[PDB]
Amino acid sequence: VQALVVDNGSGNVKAGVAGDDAPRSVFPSIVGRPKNPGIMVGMEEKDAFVGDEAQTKRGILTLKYPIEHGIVTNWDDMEKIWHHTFYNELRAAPEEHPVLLTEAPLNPKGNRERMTQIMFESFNVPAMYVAIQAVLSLYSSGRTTGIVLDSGDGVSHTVPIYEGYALPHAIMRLDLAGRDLTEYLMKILHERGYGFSTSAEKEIVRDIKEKLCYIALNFDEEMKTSEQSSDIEKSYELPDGNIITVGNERFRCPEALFQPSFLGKEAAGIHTTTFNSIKKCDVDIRKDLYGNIVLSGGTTMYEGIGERLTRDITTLAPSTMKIKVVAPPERKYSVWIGGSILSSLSTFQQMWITKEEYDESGPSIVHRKC
Amino acid sequence: VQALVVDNGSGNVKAGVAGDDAPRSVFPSIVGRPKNPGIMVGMEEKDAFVGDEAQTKRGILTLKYPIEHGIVTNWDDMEKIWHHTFYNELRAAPEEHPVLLTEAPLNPKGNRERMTQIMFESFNVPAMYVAIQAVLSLYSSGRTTGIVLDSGDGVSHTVPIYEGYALPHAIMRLDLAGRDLTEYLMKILHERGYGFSTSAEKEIVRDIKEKLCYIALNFDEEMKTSEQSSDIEKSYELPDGNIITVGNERFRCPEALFQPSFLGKEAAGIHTTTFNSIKKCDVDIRKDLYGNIVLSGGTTMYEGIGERLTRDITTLAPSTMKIKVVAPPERKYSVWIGGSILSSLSTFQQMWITKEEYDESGPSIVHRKC
Amino acid sequence: VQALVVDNGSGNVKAGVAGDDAPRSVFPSIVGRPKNPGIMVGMEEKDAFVGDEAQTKRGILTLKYPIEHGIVTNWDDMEKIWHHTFYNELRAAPEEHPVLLTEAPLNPKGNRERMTQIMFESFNVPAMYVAIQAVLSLYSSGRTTGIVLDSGDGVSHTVPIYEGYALPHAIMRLDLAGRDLTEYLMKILHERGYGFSTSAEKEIVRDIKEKLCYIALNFDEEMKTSEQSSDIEKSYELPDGNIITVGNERFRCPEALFQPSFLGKEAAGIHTTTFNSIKKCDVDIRKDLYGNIVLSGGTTMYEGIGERLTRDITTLAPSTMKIKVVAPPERKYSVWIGGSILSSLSTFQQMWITKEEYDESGPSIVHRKC
Amino acid sequence: VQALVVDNGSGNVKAGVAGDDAPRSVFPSIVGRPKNPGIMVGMEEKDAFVGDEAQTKRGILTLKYPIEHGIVTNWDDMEKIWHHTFYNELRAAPEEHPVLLTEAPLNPKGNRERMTQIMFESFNVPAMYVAIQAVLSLYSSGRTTGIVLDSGDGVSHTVPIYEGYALPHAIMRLDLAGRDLTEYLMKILHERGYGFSTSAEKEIVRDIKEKLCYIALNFDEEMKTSEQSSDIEKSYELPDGNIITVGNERFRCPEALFQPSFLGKEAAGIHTTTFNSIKKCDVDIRKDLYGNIVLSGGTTMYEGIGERLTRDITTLAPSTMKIKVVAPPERKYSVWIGGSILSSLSTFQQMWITKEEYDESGPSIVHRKC
Amino acid sequence: VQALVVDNGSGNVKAGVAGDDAPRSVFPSIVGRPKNPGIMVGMEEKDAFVGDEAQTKRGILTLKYPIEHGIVTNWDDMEKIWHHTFYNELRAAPEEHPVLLTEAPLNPKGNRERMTQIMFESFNVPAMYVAIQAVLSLYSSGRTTGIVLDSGDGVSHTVPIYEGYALPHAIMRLDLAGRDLTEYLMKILHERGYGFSTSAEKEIVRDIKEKLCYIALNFDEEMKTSEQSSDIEKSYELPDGNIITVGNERFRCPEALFQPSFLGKEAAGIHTTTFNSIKKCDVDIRKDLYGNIVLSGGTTMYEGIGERLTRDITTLAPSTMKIKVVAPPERKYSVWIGGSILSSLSTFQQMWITKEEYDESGPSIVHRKC
Ligand SMILES: C/C1=C\[C@H](C)C[C@H](C)OC(=O)C[C@H](c2ccc(O)cc2)NC(=O)[C@@H](Cc2c(Br)[nH]c3ccccc23)N(C)C(=O)[C@H](C)NC(=O)[C@@H](C)C1
Ligand SMILES: Nc1ncnc2c1ncn2[C@@H]1O[C@H](COP(=O)(O)OP(=O)(O)O)[C@@H](O)[C@H]1O
Ligand SMILES: Nc1ncnc2c1ncn2[C@@H]1O[C@H](COP(=O)(O)OP(=O)(O)O)[C@@H](O)[C@H]1O
Ligand SMILES: Nc1ncnc2c1ncn2[C@@H]1O[C@H](COP(=O)(O)OP(=O)(O)O)[C@@H](O)[C@H]1O
Ligand SMILES: Nc1ncnc2c1ncn2[C@@H]1O[C@H](COP(=O)(O)OP(=O)(O)O)[C@@H](O)[C@H]1O
Ligand SMILES: Nc1ncnc2c1ncn2[C@@H]1O[C@H](COP(=O)(O)OP(=O)(O)O)[C@@H](O)[C@H]1O
Ligand SMILES: [Mg+2]
Ligand SMILES: [Mg+2]
Ligand SMILES: [Mg+2]
Ligand SMILES: [Mg+2]
Ligand SMILES: [Mg+2]
Repeated sequence: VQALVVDNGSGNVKAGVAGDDAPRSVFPSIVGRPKNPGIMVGMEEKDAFVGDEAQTKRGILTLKYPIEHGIVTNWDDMEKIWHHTFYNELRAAPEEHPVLLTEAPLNPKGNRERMTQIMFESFNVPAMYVAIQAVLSLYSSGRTTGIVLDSGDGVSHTVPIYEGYALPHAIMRLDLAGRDLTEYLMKILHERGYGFSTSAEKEIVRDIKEKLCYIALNFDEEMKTSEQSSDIEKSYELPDGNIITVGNERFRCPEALFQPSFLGKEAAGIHTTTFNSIKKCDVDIRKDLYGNIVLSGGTTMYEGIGERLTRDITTLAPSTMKIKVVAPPERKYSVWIGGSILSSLSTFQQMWITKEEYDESGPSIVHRKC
Repeated sequence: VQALVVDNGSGNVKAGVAGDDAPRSVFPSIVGRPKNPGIMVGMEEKDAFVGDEAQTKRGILTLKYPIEHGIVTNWDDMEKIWHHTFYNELRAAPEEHPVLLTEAPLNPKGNRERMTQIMFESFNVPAMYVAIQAVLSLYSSGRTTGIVLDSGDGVSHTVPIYEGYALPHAIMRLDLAGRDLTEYLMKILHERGYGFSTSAEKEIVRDIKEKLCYIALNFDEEMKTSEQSSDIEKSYELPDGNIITVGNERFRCPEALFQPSFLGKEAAGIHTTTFNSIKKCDVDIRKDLYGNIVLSGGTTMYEGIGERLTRDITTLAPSTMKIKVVAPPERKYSVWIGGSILSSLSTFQQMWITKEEYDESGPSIVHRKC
Repeated sequence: VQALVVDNGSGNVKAGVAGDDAPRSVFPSIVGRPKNPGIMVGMEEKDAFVGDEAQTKRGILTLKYPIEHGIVTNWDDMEKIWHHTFYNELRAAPEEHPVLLTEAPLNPKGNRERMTQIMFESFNVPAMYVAIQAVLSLYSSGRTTGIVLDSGDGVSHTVPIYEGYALPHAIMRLDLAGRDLTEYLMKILHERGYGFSTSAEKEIVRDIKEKLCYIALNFDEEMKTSEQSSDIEKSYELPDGNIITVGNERFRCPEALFQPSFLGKEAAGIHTTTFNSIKKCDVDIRKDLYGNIVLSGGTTMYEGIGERLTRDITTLAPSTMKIKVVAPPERKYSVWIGGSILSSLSTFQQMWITKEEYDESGPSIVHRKC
Repeated sequence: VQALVVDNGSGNVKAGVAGDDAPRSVFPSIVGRPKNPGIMVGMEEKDAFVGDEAQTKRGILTLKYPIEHGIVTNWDDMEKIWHHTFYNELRAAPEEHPVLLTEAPLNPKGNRERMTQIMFESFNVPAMYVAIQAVLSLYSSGRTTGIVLDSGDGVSHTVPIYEGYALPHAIMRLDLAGRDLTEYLMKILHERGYGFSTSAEKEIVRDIKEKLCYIALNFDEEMKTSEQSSDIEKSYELPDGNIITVGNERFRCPEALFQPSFLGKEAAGIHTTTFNSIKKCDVDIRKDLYGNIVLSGGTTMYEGIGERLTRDITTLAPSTMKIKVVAPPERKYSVWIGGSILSSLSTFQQMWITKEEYDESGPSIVHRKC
Repeated sequence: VQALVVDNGSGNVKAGVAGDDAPRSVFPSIVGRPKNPGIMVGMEEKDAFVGDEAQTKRGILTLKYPIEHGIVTNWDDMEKIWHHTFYNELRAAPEEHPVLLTEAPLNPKGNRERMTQIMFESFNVPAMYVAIQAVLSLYSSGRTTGIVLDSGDGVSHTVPIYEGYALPHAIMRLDLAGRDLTEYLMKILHERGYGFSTSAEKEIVRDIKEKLCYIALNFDEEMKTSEQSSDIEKSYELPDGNIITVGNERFRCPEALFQPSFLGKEAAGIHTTTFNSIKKCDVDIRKDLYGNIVLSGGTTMYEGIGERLTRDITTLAPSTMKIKVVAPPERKYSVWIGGSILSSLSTFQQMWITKEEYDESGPSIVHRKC
């Protein structure tokens, strides 16, 4: 009767037991291995730190994110992360509860198969189910129709849905996300004379990004508006104590989402992946889709994304239709909350993958029940 | 179960058995050889005096320190010194106890290899271990994080550490120490008309240094404040009975630490070796390092070093951070006490270099277990 | 019709007028200030020596490199250096010729802006242009496609190019260079009992590095091959006349390039910055890039770098492709020669920044024409 | 336009007006006071004889050298000596000319301050300047680089210089000089049955020293070579008319310079003060220093010092370097001649201490202009 | 097992066999030759009288002291004296016992060499050794540290020693002694109308000196205190029976020791030879030396020497130190007693010069074993 909800992002792990309004444990997904040798006798090594503990001391550690673009690169690392979750933070047993793992649309079969296989074989779990992040956000928004476009560090989905039915041919993933905007925010931040070559320093960047970055209404405008610089430059204060001052970098760093040309990729921006994901949907549901666009996931937390996205689509799609982007407060957790509502539904209880069914049917069954 | 702790300095040897709060035998490391021929029949020659005995009669002897800048120049002399330690003062056997020898960071391999080799082959010892002085002081300070900057007659280390892990690339040694401040205090003391050309006389100087020397808050200030001389000149009274009076020499002798330009070396002073040793450490631990700086070793006993060092770093490093130099009472022994705490730890017992392991693995193994 | 080519390195300044096959003046970039006071009456002070003159007498001087990691730390010093170039060595006037200054990729805007500003305002120059070092080396190699990875004392670039087009997102700079391998060669050389604390002595080291250092094929092999030491130890003879003998230090000093772990930085080595700089390039040009890798800059002069780099990439990248590192003879000047060929091209004459255009458009225009 | 050069030695005063190739007046610095009462009526008392006059009649007088180890013991005596110089021998006025006084390195401030003070206040002089003897010898040698090691009766300097710059930390003074070799030549001469208890007799000794003393190539050799005595014993003929014969005393008297052990002092000999004064100089200038060693001052006039010093250093310093000791003819005056060349230089005229500047700035200014 | 101790003074010969507390034979060293011809038939001529016998009849004899200032002037005479010792008074054989001869510091080699040579060749002795008088007195005083300043008729030594080690450079001999105070006491005694031109009469003087002479506390005082003469004039009664009365001569005769100016020599007095002999000793032992000064030898027997010497040194040396002159009772024999204690020591037996070693090694060996 208690469903255990773990949504594995890239660069966050949000885990809380079902029925709560906000997740218990929110900690970045990081596996630190101390680079230099330990000296002081009596210290507890704990060879590989994990999660928040390992982001409290980042000066000693070489951090490796195990998830890059929503696809596990290194399993040992992830497995260790989950272990940290269930034991050190959720404080729930593996064998007692069913758990809900979350996954990205169009994600290689390898992640499903090997993900569950690692859940049943190494951990022991009674039942399991892995749902597309996008759709889960839609439960949270509590409405039955709309595009759900989320962007987490790894991946950015656009999954349209019409009145409860999902469109498998419309789904569209772009790879511009939080970690490409940080790994970009360095290439730009060099311009000012600052420079960050190291992992720990990359996370310092990520903080800069979260605090000081906004998205311009019209970028061509603001690039001119910054010639005369008054309140645009905000002073960020490092863990060091040195005082940085970031210029244009504030609004040209997050803009990479709308123009990927900057990052160098040939993909289309967010506005043309939303709009395009619609244009693949039949001409009859476009009304509802244009109406219900729901932002989700962290990367869209930037101040003023709603306005820019709306105006931009409106420019793209015919003027007759009203475009409304619903940007709910506390959307950073939308995927998780959707995990709660979903896992708490009385009819949903039929769909869990069962310890038995896995045992007899092999790990490949995951593909059939998703 | 009794660990024997010998910390070999340059110009002191502090030896006491583990578990004591202060070392049993503290005597300068000196090998006197009487220069003139002995006459009185029945006198006991004991050709080469050692330690305190040889500093009670310094008029007959030509003293030779066997350690110059923490690196053994002449082995026979040192070997003789240790011999004096274990037999005439510690009163412990060599073969009964394990002994802990202490060494300077970035110290030529020769001193490790040949040091142990002389411990196992000529003396017979069951087990042995040689630890960096800096880190040992940090156990004594009982805190797990901070810069430990010591200066003994030979050498001055800055070894930062963060939460039990040591940073091998940060370590920084400067060669300004007690013996360069005495050998300088002569070049200055000549200015007053006094002059000391001889070894014995050099030690007289060292006494002058210990008693009458303080470190100015702001040197440029005091050089002016001494134009009108009231209480600055203190009268020191020699073994001779003649009465010296030392002028500015009091505060411009120990200042050489902060400005090496005076001694002539091109190295940076103490404040820029501390601050620089930090700047090589990652931007994430700087908080803790700036906070926990621990003075250690004799040469920092000068009255008022804390204030000057703090203000000086604070001037160097960004003003936002609080700098606190912990100058514990009885820091002259910090390295030794750290020898006690360390050697008394239950987990440490695994690390000793074993008579066997040396016998089979050759003397080179020292480098692997330090 | 005569273009004046000055490529500002860190620790060298290579200046020669266009059309020559090798640069006229090659002298280290050093600003000496004599530390002690001058005595002999009638001597010509010339307060701050510069370049080769100041490396003929390094015993009196405290040397300060004005360029650290390709980014001017202290302008007065550099300005003085150039002055020394144009007047005392190139023997060309500033106002007569256009000059070509060279710069490092991803280099803070400050160096461009202030560099030209100092060229037009203090010196007077008719026209000016500042090109990325990497690309300039590629003209010299006379081929239109390849990675150009150079390492000068300050910086090491990897700038890929495909058939005349440059990839701005692929560029990758690492900070391991000649001066980190010298400043490291001390930390290691201490191990043998030698030690160099002073600037002048650092340059002595740099000589040791240039003459006696080679790069191992497989390092793990040679670390074993040195247990039995025959021809590995080479005897270097100081300006003093004392005879040093360097051990392993020969091949473990330059290896820091391939493993930065030694220096302590968390960056990837040279092989993974080359290989990684490729992996950011589209899958279609990889053929040409893997084929045409061009070593450049001084730091790669080490005997046997070609073999190690090739085998190492080959291990990294799929075996099907042939990797060929072109290591042209006289690659130390590749950047300069590229300065000659480039500045001598008939179409290039359109791109110079003009005295006028600077006067009206402010110093910021540099960013637009590079 | 005529500079007056007085170099105050211990046991000589060499005074001549600038521009001459050799000094006008050379007379020993001695203040005789007739011990017994005068009888013959009409004799001119002139209570205290001075200089050569007082060494023509030494039987009546008790001689007191006012300079002992280059530091004025008794001022009245010296003041009287100078007076004798300017009036009775130089025949120049005090008030007409600027005068150049000479002083020993590391000499107590008292001698500078009180020396000038006695020059401006009691004598009246327009301008004055006091230069280190060592450096002045170096002008005379006309070369810009080398160790200048002089030994006058009082003091023996080693002052290295590199290409016009002086090294203040290298300077090294030893106290073995002409007067310790005479006061020693008595302790040895007693061995033969001769003995000299009185001042006048001490000067007789000094003559013996000057005429009959040479320095052995290898002392241990000659101590054996004197067992069979042929030409080693030379017969000296006193003012008395009695005929002395001096044995080994010839070469073991001046050897005290190379071994101070004989005199009893703990200082190092001349060879280790030269060689050591080098070893304190940076490793870059050692070439030039080893090359240019310049003997100077009287005490080095001994026949065959060049050979012994050279071979001895060569034994000390690495064999690769050529050691050359330049022992110019007429080196007894080197300090003076250097006084001439220096005082005659057109740029030097700026440095004189001025009657005015002294009047306003107090006598302490001497320390600032030296 | 019986050591024969002969201490040859100038004007005494103190000979007694080892182990006695006071010497057996004490007789003046005099060789009388009767001047006039003998007449009475049957008288025993014994051409040259010696010692006490020759001082019982001094009217017939012309006395010649063979020792003048501790250096044998005439050998035949001395040889005869010893002969008188061993046969007529010690009553010991030459060949049976080893003998200890005593000598003055800084004494011409001639006296050592020829002294032993006369002991082994003419007399036959099994073993021999010749020790410095000063040091021997120090055994007698039974303390291991102090200045030993003795004055016998010939010579006055100051030989400092520190804790068993002797300082060869400190030794200092002055020639003011008993025989210069007698030969002076005549020049003064003439003043009163008495006069002694002849040898025998000189010895009468010496008696006057011994009995009636004291040393003033402050001489300038007493020269005034004698204007009113009460108890100062003491009446001495000659062998003649005539009654002398000596005036000031009492205290101005022995004062010549403290002021040699009177005798005419240029040497310093006793107080400045003690104090100066200290000042040549290192600044570290001065404490002990100032403390332990030991008077010795006859000439210091004068009533009240202790007080004057102490106050006088105290005036010379810094007031902080306590000066104590130990003037042991029966110090006239101190040198001899020291001969007993020394010769009776069990370890001393190794040092004797052996009949053999002399036979093979020639007489020169004496110099090596002293
Ligand atoms: C406390 C001491 C001494 C005294 C009791 C202290 C008092 C205070 O000195 C004086 O006032 C005397 C005078 C002096 C002369 C002039 C003057 O304006 C001030 C002082 N100074 C001298 O004669 C120098 C001579 C000297 C020799 Br050689 N080479 C040297 C090298 C450099 C400097 C000087 C010298 N001098 C006394 C010595 O070195 C002796 C060997 N010093 C000592 O070992 C100890 C006992 C130190
Ligand atoms: N308050 C914020 N403002 C701006 N960006 C943010 C903020 N919080 C997080 N981010 C960005 O979003 C990322 C977190 O996304 P997340 O919700 O974890 O996606 P996922 O759950 O799919 O990993 C962070 O790494 C950061 O780049
Ligand atoms: N009380 C004091 N005041 C000032 N300086 C001191 C004092 N005690 C010792 N020193 C200086 O410190 C030195 C002792 O340093 P030490 O603790 O022995 O270092 P190490 O143990 O590394 O040799 C002495 O030689 C002296 O120069
Ligand atoms: N012959 C050589 N062998 C090995 N290393 C060399 C050699 N010559 C130069 N170097 C290294 O390369 C550096 C010179 O690089 P340089 O070509 O000046 O780069 P930049 O022009 O970017 O400064 C030197 O400082 C030295 O460290
Ligand atoms: N011809 C000579 N041979 C040997 N020694 C000499 C000779 N002439 C002088 N001396 C020694 O050198 C001393 C003179 O040194 P001097 O040049 O006066 O030095 P300073 O000028 O510093 O006093 C003399 O006292 C004597 O001891
Ligand atoms: N009682 C005395 N009072 C004063 N002076 C004395 C006394 N006895 C001896 N002397 C002096 O001391 C001398 C004896 O000295 P002595 O002890 O023989 O010295 P040494 O043994 O070296 O010859 C005598 O010649 C005399 O001048
Ligand atoms: Mg997400
Ligand atoms: Mg220490
Ligand atoms: Mg370059
Ligand atoms: Mg001289
Ligand atoms: Mg005697």
